Amino acid sequence: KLHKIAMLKEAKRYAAILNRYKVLKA
Amino acid sequence: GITRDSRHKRRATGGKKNSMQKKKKNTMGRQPANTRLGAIRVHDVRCRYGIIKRRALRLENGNFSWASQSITKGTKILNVVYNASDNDFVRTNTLVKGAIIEIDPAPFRLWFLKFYGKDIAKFDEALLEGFQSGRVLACISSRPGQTGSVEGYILEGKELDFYSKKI
Amino acid sequence: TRNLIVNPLLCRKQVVVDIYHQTIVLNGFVTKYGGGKTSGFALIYDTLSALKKFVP
Amino acid sequence: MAEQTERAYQKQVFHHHSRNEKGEIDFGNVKRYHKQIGMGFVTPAEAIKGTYIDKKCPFTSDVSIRGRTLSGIVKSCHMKRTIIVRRDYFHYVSKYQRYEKRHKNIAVHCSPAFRQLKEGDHVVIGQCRPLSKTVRFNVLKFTSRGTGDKKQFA
Amino acid sequence: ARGPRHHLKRLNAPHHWMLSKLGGTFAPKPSHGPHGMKECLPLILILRNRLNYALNGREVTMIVKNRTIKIDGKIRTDTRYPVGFMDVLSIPRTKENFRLMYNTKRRFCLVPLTAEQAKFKLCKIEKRVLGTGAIPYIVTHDGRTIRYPHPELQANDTIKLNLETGKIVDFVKFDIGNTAMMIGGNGMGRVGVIVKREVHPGSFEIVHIKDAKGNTFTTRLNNVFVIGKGTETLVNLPLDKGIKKPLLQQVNETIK
RNA sequence: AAACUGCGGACGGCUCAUUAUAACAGUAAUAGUUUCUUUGGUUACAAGGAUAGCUUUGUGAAUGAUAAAGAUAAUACUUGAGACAAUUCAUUCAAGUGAGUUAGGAUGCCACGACAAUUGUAGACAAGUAACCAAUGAGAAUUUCUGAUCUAUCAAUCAGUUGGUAGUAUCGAGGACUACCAAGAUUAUAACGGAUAACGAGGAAUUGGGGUUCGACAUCGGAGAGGGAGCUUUACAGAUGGCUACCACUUCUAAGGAAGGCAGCAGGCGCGUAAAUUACCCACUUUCGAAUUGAAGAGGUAGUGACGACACAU
RNA sequence: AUUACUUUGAAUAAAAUAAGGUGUUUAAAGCAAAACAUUAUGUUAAUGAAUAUUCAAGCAUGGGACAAUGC
Repeated sequence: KLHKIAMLKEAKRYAAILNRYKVLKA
Repeated sequence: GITRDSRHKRRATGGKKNSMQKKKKNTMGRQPANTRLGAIRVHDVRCRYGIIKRRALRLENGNFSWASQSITKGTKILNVVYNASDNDFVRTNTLVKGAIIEIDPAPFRLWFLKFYGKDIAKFDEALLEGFQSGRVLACISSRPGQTGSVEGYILEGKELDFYSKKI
Repeated sequence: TRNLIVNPLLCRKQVVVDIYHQTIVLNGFVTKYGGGKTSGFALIYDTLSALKKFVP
Repeated sequence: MAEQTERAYQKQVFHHHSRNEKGEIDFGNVKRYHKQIGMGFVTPAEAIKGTYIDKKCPFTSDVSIRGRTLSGIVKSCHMKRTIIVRRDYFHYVSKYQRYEKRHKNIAVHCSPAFRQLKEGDHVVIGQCRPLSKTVRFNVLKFTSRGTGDKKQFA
Repeated sequence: ARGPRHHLKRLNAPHHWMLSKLGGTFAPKPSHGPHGMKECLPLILILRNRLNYALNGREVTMIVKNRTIKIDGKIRTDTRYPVGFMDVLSIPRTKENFRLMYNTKRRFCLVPLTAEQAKFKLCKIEKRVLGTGAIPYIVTHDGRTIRYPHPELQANDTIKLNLETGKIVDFVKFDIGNTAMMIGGNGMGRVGVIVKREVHPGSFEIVHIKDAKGNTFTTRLNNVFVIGKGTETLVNLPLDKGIKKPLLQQVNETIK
């Protein structure tokens, strides 16, 4: 579990919202 | 053992250098392995800090890259034809960096047939001769005595003329 | 007397005994020269379960 | 053509093919790589226009220029791509409260970008990685000086 | 010297520990971790000397191996754990929280904190690089590696950490109008407002800072640690409030 | 309990023989390398043999000596699903930094390949493990600049020597080594030699100022374990309270053979004008370890002590 | 335009030297103890001397008289 998306989805939670404030860039 | 310290040399003034300590593992060298051409023979060497170096004693195959066509293929090595450092490396077929070697362009020819629909057996003229003669010129770009493999590239226009005239 | 350190981590109270002349441990007692005043340091180990646990 | 005088083929550290007029990589030529070093040093025009090849030149290679920086006068220019720089300084002797003249010789690497560098010129050098047993510096700029009927160029 | 050294002689210990020169022949070498050997205070030093909860190294072990001391939000059982800067120190058995802050006497002093303000921490960014896969991360003076940060988080700034969750709460830009507490040389513990930042192309950046009482001094950019923005601090300064009394006052106030 | 496995004995302790730009001190660089520990992160309802302690039979005068057979475990050794990372090469798009075809992305290829087939019923929580980033790391290692005692009855020294190219080796730069090429490098501002009853520094004695002499020895750095040399294990050793060979010794012996290195703490012989107990304990400081507990001639206490320093009787 | 000179600093291990406080009964010492709060309370989150050095180099800064190389 921990491994199983309990962590891994974070690594897609974390990733995703990053590309948000990388795209403002204004 | 073989040492790489500068305490056994002479100063820039030519004066002899006296001794204060003994040999130490920090400046330790190892016996060179002259990678010849033949059946695959590699050894694992424990270096400092536990890392492992692949000592290739003998090799026959290698991965070579064609810059113009943006491909890399495995190929059997035929002969070593030019070594810019020592001529004795030519006779013994020693595999080192920058050694111009001769390989059979069989996989490259087959790739050309499947991709263009043509056979090679604009490109520089000497490259075609290597294709029809079955021996193309390539330069080794890896360090076989350290990485344990022969990685290289097929010679091309300006590099080919310089190295072909040397032979 | 003198100062108090409340030390629940070691389950202990410690004071500097100032003499103007099992839970108790006394250490480092010396008088002043010429008699009279005597000083020292005391060890309140309260419950008799720390004294054994927290005692060399 | 004139720089290929050795047994091996001389190439730059970073050699890349330029794009042709049609917008694709042209394998028939190689871009002349040239970088700019740091603290207020201009790249000589020879490092841009020139066709020489050197793997220790600070302008056309991956050798960096680190903190230490000195200056001096060229002493000898007999060795290939290397010169000897002499620094004259004063050493203070505390007991006599007087200075004494001293000198030290530094073997530095002179890239072929500086073609007009001769003996007696004033040279600014910078410190790089060890490039030889003794050569641990590199010439960054130079100024010509008076002549002594012996124009010994690099 | 065939390998790493494990002992630390007392005289070679960092000066601001103030270990008595006749107490013993050795000093507690701080185990590697977040903070450097000379920018840290070992946990044994804090308990035995600064707080007197233990009288020797034997009794420091009993306190720490009882699982009773929390560094940051985590609980550490290493007797020689390196506690350096404002990294919080919580003792829940005694219901008290301290913050390891500097002072004008180039010393580590424990600043008391409330429970609500012991749940946060300020970290100074040290570098920001692109990781593998174009994943940016920042490295703080504490030594934490933090995943995808705000793009404005540059090298020399300061960030506020939420200890219980590890998130980023507030960030302060390293500009020329913000408070800073020095951590390096002669300015150790001094607090002022940045007024000038001159750069030399080769060696170092030297920062001119004006003290709250009008005094001015200079330090290297390495020692600068931004505390807050616009003369307003995000943390509670020690008793001296980052003001160095110029000698005569300190001597006279000690006489009184 | 013993034993397999893991960690440690590369720290600490002693000595100053070697050493004349060597080492060391301040300084600066590593965009020319980098472990171990610790810290922050990231990436089948369970398989296979054999081995010790164990039992049995033994040899040798004997060592920390050793032979056979019969079993038996793994976080020891392997295979194996759980689904990337990191290396080399070739081409290419390129932003911080004083400065980088640089961190980074893309294409193709080779090798490598996972997050124990793991552990507490009790003090899900733990705990453990493999790689990769980063810190620890102003650490280690190389390197830059400046700085040493006497001597010219030591004036010329050097041939891997000085540089270049290509390669090799190394963790890595580098004549560190190899092949080819060129003739270079240092010197009256003292090179090359010779001496030292020479480890360097912080410092010590004496001094109105300037200075002179000393520094084996608290602490930092270097080197060594009777003399060289060569290696094993490992993250770190050219380790010597590790091994191999030669030289010089010492001890046991059943005469066949065998180990040992007090410049560790006590102590003994010799030497000299010249220098202390074959004591007790881990309670202080701290180090190591599977860890709150075990060890520590490190460390502490005690004994000898007109080397010296302070107060004080008649 | 550099260098030298000079003024301020930055940065720089302690021990030691100088020097600040402190009745080890004085003193050599130690960096602790208390002065008073008659002291748990509080001075108190108590002292750590600013502890200064420091030469020959290296880095930055204000001045350019006396000097060297300018070109």
